[PDB]
Amino acid sequence: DEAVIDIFPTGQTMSFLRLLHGFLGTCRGQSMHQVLRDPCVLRKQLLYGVCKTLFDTITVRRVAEEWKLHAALFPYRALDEEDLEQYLLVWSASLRQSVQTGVLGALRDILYQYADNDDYGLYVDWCVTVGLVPLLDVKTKPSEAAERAQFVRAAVQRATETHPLAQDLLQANLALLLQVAERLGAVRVANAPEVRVFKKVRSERLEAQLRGKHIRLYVAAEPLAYERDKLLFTTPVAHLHEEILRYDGLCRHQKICQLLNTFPVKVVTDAELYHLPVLEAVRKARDAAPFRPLAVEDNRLVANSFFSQFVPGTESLERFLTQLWENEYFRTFRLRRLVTHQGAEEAIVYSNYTVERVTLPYLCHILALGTLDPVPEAYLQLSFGEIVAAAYDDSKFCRYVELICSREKARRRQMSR
Amino acid sequence: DEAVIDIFPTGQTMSFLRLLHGFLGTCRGQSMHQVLRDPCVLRKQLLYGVCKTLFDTITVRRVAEEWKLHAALFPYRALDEEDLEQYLLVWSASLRQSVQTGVLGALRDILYQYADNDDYGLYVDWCVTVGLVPLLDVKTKPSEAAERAQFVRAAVQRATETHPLAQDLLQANLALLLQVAERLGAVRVANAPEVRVFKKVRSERLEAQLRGKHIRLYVAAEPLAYERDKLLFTTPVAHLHEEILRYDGLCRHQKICQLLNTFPVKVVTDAELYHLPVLEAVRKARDAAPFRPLAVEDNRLVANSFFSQFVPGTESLERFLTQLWENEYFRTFRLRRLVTHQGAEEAIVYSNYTVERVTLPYLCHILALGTLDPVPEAYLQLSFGEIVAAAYDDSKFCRYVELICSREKARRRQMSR
Amino acid sequence: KKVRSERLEAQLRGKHIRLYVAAEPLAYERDKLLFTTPVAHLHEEILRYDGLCRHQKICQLLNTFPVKVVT
Repeated sequence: DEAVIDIFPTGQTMSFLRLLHGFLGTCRGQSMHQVLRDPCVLRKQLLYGVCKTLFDTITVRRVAEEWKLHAALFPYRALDEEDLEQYLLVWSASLRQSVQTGVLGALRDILYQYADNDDYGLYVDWCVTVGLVPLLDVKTKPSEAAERAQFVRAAVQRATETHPLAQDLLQANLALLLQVAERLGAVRVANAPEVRVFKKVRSERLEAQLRGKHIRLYVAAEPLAYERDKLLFTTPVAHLHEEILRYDGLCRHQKICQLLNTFPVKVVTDAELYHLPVLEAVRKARDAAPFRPLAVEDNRLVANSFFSQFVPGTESLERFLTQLWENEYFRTFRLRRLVTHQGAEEAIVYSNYTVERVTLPYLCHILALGTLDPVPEAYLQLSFGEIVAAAYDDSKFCRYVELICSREKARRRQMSR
Repeated sequence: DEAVIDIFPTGQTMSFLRLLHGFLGTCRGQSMHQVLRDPCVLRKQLLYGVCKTLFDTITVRRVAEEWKLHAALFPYRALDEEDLEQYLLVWSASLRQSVQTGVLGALRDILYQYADNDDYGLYVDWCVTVGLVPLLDVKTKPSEAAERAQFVRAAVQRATETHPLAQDLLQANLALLLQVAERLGAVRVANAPEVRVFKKVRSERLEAQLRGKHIRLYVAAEPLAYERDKLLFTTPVAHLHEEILRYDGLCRHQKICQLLNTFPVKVVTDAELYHLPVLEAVRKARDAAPFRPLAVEDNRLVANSFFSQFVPGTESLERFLTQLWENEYFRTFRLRRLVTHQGAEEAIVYSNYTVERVTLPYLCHILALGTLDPVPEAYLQLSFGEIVAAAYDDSKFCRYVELICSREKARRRQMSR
Repeated sequence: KKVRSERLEAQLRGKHIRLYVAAEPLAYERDKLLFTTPVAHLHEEILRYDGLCRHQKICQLLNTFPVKVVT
């Protein structure tokens, strides 16, 4: 038996998941936590990384090789003035859109079948309120690897039917595809009851265990510890814990005092109410909250009374706490507010510092990070499908279609002149 | 036994890390401390330093040497009008992009594997609240140096695969890479309980010891000391300690006076409420906060009463303290406020004076400072990957690509004319 | 939610059926488990608003008469 200071199952910390999901208190600033826990930015950045590693491979050779088949496939190019200048652009658009829908359908299938893990939507909570995440590594029989390796072939058959030329990149990088698929379904966020995490005091090598079994864990922001043996956190949400405690105390206090003096006079010594007419309501309300006096006996020392009627003003410190929440979440991750002219809070989105602080640590512990790349920020706002049309636009893929365009127009301009 | 005046484990200073992380005091100002303890600016500045030291080395010779391989690799350049003017730019962009992704992936791997130390966050706390930092120098066996020297090769193999020419810079500067990697994991921020720092009175050579063992420490702003044996600090946070302590006293005072006059009348002589309807709630409210009189016996001297109902106005001095926090942190570190037109507090970021005050002292005591260079302020806002593209754009790397493309176009313009 | 094997299921009238999950809620020593859905973030506030609505109605319906006397 060893003495070890614990962090998880106490009121200060188990209350954190209650408040951050608003079990006991909330305000107008809680929605920015909701826009922080978007699970779709995970699949967006993930597909951006895998397609950036996909498209950049065979840009230099395969375009001139697959020019040959579509040369005979489109019988054209009689005159150099009007046919050549217009045919190359629509052929280039055709090839890029066909490989685009191919990779889009294959990636949408292999995501939507087994990337609905919704674990990031707890991972950002553990990153934001304790500065570390408990997480389990579920292991299975290697027959499930054969299940996924079978499934990816019928997945890429939808791209095979769409495009013959798109399948050549996928048959090259199927190892990377099955790698990110297996590492995708390998690790969870450990939402299981009676978990316990702690800090070992004699060697500062704090560890996570689940149900008596020691597990792996990640640390992003370790909290500071001193002679106060309950240690203090550097995490963002603990910077505003006591303020929402004050707001919740004021909320309950306001409620319990406004339900205290409902009756009009004091001396000392169910939507049914709307439906029925007022002549039964005056009978039922007068009998409903009964008049009750209040008295304690005291002989030859009589009462001298005073009286107070007030409710606490919730709106002032409500606005104060919402402004504090908004300022806090804006400073700790630099959330942008793109609006129109004279527009107020149209849309709030992840920005450049934000994805580096939260998303790339997720892919760091996922250990798929060795190939991928963080997404541009306006690229994050764009569609699930339109994103790849800009992703290879960033790549040298259509930039080499520019080079084969210049080569074909030069080879035919010398043919004319 | 010697008498030595201590600074660390007293109420004025143990209170400091509690108030700065908001265990007691809080307002809209604490978020600017959160934007000051952002640890990613450390990794951005250090990667900027190592890539600026990287890219300027072999600018003058290797570009003309590696022109030779991509001359035969791209069969082109038949006509001088359209082929030369367009091919050279995309070749230059391809080369800079490929070496960029190579150094980016290698640096991201060697960062994300062992630069999640998050020590900078506490380092800026000790710089801001006591003007000096305690820190330990952990030393291990040299087998860990061999582990890192093994790990960097498999790290730069990811750059070796994508680009052959990028490995030649890394094999030249691998000593610098292992140096900054070893000095990266060399020192910590001393987050261990029961440490003690003090000032020796007879010899003014103030020192830090950890658990009976004397250690090294850094001093940035030593506090002034006089015949008052408790000494006064010149640090920024002690300039406004008493005001947030006043705010905390007023907050607790407001809470305790608001929770005192809850009952409507006075004489002299947990969401349980919301769910349940009002008719049992009015039963539970009167029994919940019971009426209590107050009485002291006094014969032939009777009571003559008075009454006060007031709450303290928290919002006025709250706004005062937030403006205090805002202009205080603005003047001590010249933080910029870039916004849009009619824009209020979009983003706050380090400027040129701020990094010189807080970051380069960190790299000074790191002792990797002899080869690096501070980052421009607008460069700090940019992406984790986009930063290197402007980093060698500042360098003469692509500036010599301008010289070699002018040389190629001159050598072929003389070939034509 | 089946407690020993975390493989929560849907049954209809004694017959087990299929179901979909999009956002699974977090579960702990509190055997009533807490939800991460958008609407549960604002359950208590609209419940407070309804308590205030009913309370306003019942206090307005209480002091309708212009004069009140005691005895």
